[PDB]
Amino acid sequence: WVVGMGIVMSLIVLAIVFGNVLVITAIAKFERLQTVTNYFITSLACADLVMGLAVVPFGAAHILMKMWTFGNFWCEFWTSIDVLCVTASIETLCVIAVDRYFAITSPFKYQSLLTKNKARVIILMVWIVSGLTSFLPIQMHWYRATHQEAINCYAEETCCDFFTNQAYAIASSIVSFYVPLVIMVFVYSRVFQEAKRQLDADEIKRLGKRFKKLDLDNSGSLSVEEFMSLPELQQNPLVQRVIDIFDTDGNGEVDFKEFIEGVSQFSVKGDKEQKLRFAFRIYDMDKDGYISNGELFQVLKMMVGNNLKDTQLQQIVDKTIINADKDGDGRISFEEFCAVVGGLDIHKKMVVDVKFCLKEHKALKTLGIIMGTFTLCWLPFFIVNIVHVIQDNLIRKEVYILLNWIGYVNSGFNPLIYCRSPDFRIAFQELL
Amino acid sequence: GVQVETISPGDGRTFPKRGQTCVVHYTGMLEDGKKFDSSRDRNKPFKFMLGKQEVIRGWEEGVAQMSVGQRAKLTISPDYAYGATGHPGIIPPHATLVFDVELLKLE
Amino acid sequence: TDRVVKAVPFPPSHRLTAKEVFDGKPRVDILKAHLMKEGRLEESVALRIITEGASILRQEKNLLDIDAPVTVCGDIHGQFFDLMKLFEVGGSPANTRYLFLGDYVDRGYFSIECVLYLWALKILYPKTLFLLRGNHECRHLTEYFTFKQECKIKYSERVYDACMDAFDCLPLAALMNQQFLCVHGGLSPEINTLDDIRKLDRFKEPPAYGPMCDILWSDPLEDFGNHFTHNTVRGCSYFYSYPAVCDFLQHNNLLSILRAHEAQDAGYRMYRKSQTTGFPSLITIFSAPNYLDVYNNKAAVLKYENNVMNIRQFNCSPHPYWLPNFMDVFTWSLPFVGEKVTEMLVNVLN
Ligand SMILES: C=CC[C@@H]1/C=C(\C)C[C@H](C)C[C@H](OC)[C@H]2O[C@@](O)(C(=O)C(=O)N3CCCC[C@H]3C(=O)O[C@H](/C(C)=C/[C@@H]3CC[C@@H](O)[C@H](OC)C3)[C@H](C)[C@@H](O)CC1=O)[C@H](C)C[C@@H]2OC
Ligand SMILES: CC(C)NC[C@H](O)COc1cccc2[nH]c3ccccc3c12
Repeated sequence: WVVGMGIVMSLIVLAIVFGNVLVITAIAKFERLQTVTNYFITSLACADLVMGLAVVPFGAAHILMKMWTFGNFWCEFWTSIDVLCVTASIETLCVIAVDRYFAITSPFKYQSLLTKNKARVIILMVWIVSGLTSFLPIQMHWYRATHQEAINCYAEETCCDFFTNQAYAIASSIVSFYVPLVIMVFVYSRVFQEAKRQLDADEIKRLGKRFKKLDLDNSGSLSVEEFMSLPELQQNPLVQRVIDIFDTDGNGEVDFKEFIEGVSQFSVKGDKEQKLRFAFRIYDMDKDGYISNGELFQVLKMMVGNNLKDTQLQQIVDKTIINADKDGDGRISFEEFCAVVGGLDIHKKMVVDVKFCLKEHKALKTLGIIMGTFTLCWLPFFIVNIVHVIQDNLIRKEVYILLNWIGYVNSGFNPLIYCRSPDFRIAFQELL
Repeated sequence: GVQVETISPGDGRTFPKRGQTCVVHYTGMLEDGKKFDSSRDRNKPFKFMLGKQEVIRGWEEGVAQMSVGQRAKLTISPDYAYGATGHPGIIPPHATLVFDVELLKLE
Repeated sequence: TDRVVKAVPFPPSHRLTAKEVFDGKPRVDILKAHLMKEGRLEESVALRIITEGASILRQEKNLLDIDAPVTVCGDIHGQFFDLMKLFEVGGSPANTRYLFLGDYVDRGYFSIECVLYLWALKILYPKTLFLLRGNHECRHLTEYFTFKQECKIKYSERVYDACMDAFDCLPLAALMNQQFLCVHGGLSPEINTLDDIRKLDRFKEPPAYGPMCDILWSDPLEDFGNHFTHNTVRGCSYFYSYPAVCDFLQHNNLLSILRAHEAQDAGYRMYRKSQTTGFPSLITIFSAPNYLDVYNNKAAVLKYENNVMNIRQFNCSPHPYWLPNFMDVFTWSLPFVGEKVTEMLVNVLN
């Protein structure tokens, strides 16, 4: 009934707004997430929030009231805003796909040539192209039809039924959801056919042989006992901690999916930031991003043993933390750490012979899920629109509207997928 | 290189072993006598075990030449010292070390 | 968590913005109770205190005039808590007057605090306490030793520069009762009479050699019983022998000369008794108990009252802990983090 439909619409729009606000805030000030891909993601998030705020309540009101009495020129504004939101959600995904394609072929070249300036430039360029393609065709009245009903609705201030001209419908479909769709699919297919080859470089095969040799139970996992099976490693003080950085999902053991991803952190191809972040993550005993007094005291107490008095160690730790607090919280962040350390030249001391870098293979799965879900949800609307525009004219006057709401739910889905990433979780927990 | 110049000898019936842990009180210095650290600033002796590489090699190959309860002097060359890089904070690059270690207890 | 062991008091984290430490005459008791807890002061307040001390010390004569009932104390070398115990032992500065002789800065982790407290009490008490220049108030020695790092870690280098420009004006002769002369080091053959130490320019960095470079660096003979013989211990000044001090005391009517270099287990030493009068002619005073935490020396402080010379012994007192060269534990432990992590990973991979 009307109550249920209104409740569904209200819940949908509220969830869209809340999730997108969370996603935007997580990259606003808690800037541990400082990747160009994250700027593209936040562009997409503000785009779909604009889409929500603009069209979703208005479409719900139009459906419920069985009449759209807001106005007549607002009809053109509403349709053009919807078109802009869909087109700017397409081309941003295409840009992300091509970005990730060039960020795998040549990692150093991608990190050197491309910066935030080019990111903002291309984001603005695609937004302007979408804005032109959305505003101009509507305002020149090329959607005019020879149907008498279309003529009547054009000279009427209540209907605001989107009527499409055949040429305009074909042009819009081929320039907004058919060319960029095939381009993004092709480019990401090429990524998965060269990002599944780098894992066959005859080096990761050797590490796989090493992994098989090291494991005892042959269960595919590495536990603390199995790292301590080596007789020449049982006397390392901070051995548990390196396992704890390796152990990402908290399952209790290390598997080959995270073994070789963490070992690649200590590579010559890596930068200063990754090794310095590992040095930082040695101290965090909760991975929450901050070093307290207890954490920085117990980390040093497992190392210095009983060579200093407990009171002396506590006192030097207190003085260090007070000399490190640049804001007054009482804990050290990574920026305060890099103010304290950095210049000691510690990036040159954590060195291993490995020659494989896998620091960009971490975000392909979420981006792939985003692209797949988005295409799957928004394809049926365009295919049924194409079916309708042809002289076939099947009886689908109702589902043609339900697929639009399917597309709206799709546009809302994104923060649900982004919440799966472990690094986004703790940033969300900061606000909670 | 390492040089051991005994000031006060001790009992020669016992010598430290590779698997033994020595507990000593030491007052390090530098080439010009500028004291940099000590084990009497804090009231706690310093313990270390031979074999493993946690102390500089000069200590490892010099304390072995000592005896039990003997206070002596060491002049650790830059070769067996912290090397060209040098420990940040205290020891400058290419710094000859001078030590006044005194063995107290074994294990 | 928040604090693994709660027995150790937390150092206060807020500096004082001249609101409380000044009433202008400053407040001493709160400054003592604030710096005794490893507190801190704002840069402007510290610069103001040091500048006022320098201004009030510049007007002082090279040769001070001090009346009879006095208390004489030796060098300190940065031991703040031992200085507070010394003030407690010798009585309040209100009811007695002091004559500080030796250096105050090098070879200690609480030098800036000691100099701040001494000079604040100098500002409050301008006539009942007299400071004297030592051998460790130069640019060369302090740059060599651990005072520059003290200023850099605790404050800005501007504090260091102001403190040096303030040491530049210290007096160096400090006659007492016109019967005793108190110089930080010892006599020099270049100096003939008291007038020689009444006119020389004391507002400059000491030179390589000269009167002022020899007064603060001289040293009596260390093996008496075996005039200008050179120094092997320091390498910058001379000796003086019993005939030399006897001639100096005969030329200018005096009785004894006091000094504060030789760190001594007993704390005080009376040199060769003057056969003419019966009182010792050279006195050595040290007032820094447990010097360098290894000497285990009981300090000494002298009192002159009712025409009586007496010596009071002085014990130690606990102090907090600091790392050598003021390393923060990140710089302390990071080279032992990288080595161990890389060792474990190279061990696992191969
Ligand atoms: C918090 C954990 C860190 C861990 C801290 C402790 C165990 C507390 C312990 C009292 C150390 C002292 O801390 C007050 C302090 O002792 C010195 O003052 C010192 O007199 C010294 O030279 N000693 C100490 C006595 C043995 C010889 C030598 C040493 O070999 O010391 C070793 C040393 C420096 C190894 C280097 C590391 C750098 C590499 O490049 C080099 O490889 C060639 C090998 C000791 C065993 C390290 O475990 C020191 C640490 O870093 C160093 C001047 C600096 C050192 O603090 C850093
Ligand atoms: C009935 C209207 C208000 N609903 C439009 C849909 O939100 C999505 O429609 C589109 C999105 C993006 C580009 C588009 N080009 C078109 C051409 C004809 C009809 C719809 C679209 C269209």
